[PDB]
Amino acid sequence: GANKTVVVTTILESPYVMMKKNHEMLEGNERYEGYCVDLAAEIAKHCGFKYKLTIVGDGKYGARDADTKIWNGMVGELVYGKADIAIAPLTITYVREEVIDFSKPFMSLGISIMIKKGTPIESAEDLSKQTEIAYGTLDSGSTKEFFRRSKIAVFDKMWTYMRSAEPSVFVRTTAEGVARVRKSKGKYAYLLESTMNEYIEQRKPCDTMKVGGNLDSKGYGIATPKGSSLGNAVNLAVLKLSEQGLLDKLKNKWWYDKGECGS
Amino acid sequence: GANKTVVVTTILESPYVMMKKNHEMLEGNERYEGYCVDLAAEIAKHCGFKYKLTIVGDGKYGARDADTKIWNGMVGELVYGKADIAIAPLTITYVREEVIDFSKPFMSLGISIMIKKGTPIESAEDLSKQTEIAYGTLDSGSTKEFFRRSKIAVFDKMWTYMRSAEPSVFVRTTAEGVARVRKSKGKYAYLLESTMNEYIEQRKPCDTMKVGGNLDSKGYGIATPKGSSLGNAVNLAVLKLSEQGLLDKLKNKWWYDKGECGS
Ligand SMILES: O=S1(=O)NCN(C2CC2)c2ccc(O)cc21
Ligand SMILES: O=S1(=O)NCN(C2CC2)c2ccc(O)cc21
Ligand SMILES: N[C@@H](CCC(=O)O)C(=O)O
Ligand SMILES: N[C@@H](CCC(=O)O)C(=O)O
Ligand SMILES: [Cl-]
Ligand SMILES: [Cl-]
Ligand SMILES: [Cl-]
Repeated sequence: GANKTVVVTTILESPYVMMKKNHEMLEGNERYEGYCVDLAAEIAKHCGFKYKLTIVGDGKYGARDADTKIWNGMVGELVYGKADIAIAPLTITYVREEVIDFSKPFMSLGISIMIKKGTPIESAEDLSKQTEIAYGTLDSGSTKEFFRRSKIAVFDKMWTYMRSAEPSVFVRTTAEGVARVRKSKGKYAYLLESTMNEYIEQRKPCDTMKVGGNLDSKGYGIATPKGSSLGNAVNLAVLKLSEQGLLDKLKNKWWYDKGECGS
Repeated sequence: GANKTVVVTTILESPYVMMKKNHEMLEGNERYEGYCVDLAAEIAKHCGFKYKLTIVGDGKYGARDADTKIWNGMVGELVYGKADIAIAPLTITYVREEVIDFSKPFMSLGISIMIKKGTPIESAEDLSKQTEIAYGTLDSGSTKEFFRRSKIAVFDKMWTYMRSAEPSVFVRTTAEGVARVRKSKGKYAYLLESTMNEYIEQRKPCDTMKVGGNLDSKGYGIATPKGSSLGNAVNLAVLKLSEQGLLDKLKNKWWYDKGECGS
């Protein structure tokens, strides 16, 4: 048929997608800025489509309900035909790859530990061997599923603690996890992706830091409904931008060029 | 060969694929050992196929002849139907993605610099600003094509030197590049992938090292002919091995430090 505007689902997560100054008087794509906003423009240019950025209604990345088997979040938007493509920090996983298509990765990450500066923790092993410092993850995302599914001893032990901790150690947004670290005087550590960890490390008031190596190795991919014709072009577009060095420049732009914690 | 046997093309490259001690009295797949040999056994187990490891005839990774547009190396064996799958340190690239299918990556790497210890080079920009130290890459692989195609200023400069330098700064195998670094009294630096660089750095005679950050970011993927029915299962197998932590275990095994260098 005729060309249609591509519906892009994404999520309000700094610095991938953020509300612009003066958004209250702006409309459409102009309301937003950030890494994924820039990336969407580049992909659309190379692929020759027009698009509309739409923030996912429930504010979630995507998990499948154990009983109803219904997908929520951005994954759900794709699975149920509400969006044509997701351009977001959406982690490539086995269970997701089974139900949606992913491009080759446009950014790499690993699960990591965020602490308030001075917290006596240097590794996940350290966390699992004490009880004074609480720790948790984001809901409805790939980090929580990693711990839940892990057969690796240290991570299984961490999940056994987190799943039953009271009050809840899980948070609904990355921002909530960051606040909890910042406000708990070193008694909360947050498990999150190294990308978001490194970003927060560069923001005022510069009171957090990433410690230890990453617990795993994966990446974000641009996602489409299974078998979507958009897939092939978008995938080549990611590899081209990668080869051209544009993805490296975009990360530098949003993470470090305007970092708030010094040069 | 035998019916229902998957033909695997691979390449002799330590520690991915190596001839076992006393291989001359062994036969078939048992002649070989290494990271990729272990990976092939794991992939074949998950996907349920029997397979035959074959070393690529011309000992090359894969490039397209500018004149004849003919692909050589492992890429060629996939394109012209000599093999069903490549399980090897074969780099995901834009130009290759256009002609073959790649799994999601099973290992990450970047282009990196290998120098003789003591060499006064700390970066790619350093190499480009001087002319006493020669430098080159492997023929018929992705590192050479990267420099040839690059519009990034420093890399374009390096390519302008390398393509015309004489005697040829290019080498036929990784071992030959490493040997040249070791014998040139510091007057040759080798551009190779960080994985191989890191492997060599830990082996006797302990006289090489990796310097600077990586020049780019990419990975190896398991490759199949375009539209192969094997693609989907192999891809899911890679993500499953990744999430089980088996790719990390395999890396730790074949990059295991026995302390040939230092403590
Ligand atoms: O999630 S993935 O596509 N497969 C697993 N791996 C690691 C290398 C094995 C990575 C690594 C980096 C990346 O950007 C994406 C992936
Ligand atoms: O070659 S790729 O599939 N696309 C480009 N990128 C980098 C993150 C943008 C990576 C990174 C790591 C990896 O293992 C594979 C790839
Ligand atoms: N990027 C993750 C969300 C963040 C996290 O789980 O730590 C996902 O796609 O689910
Ligand atoms: N992994 C490379 C070969 C080594 C190199 O080019 O440095 C390829 O697939 O072409
Ligand atoms: Cl429309
Ligand atoms: Cl021998
Ligand atoms: Cl010329």
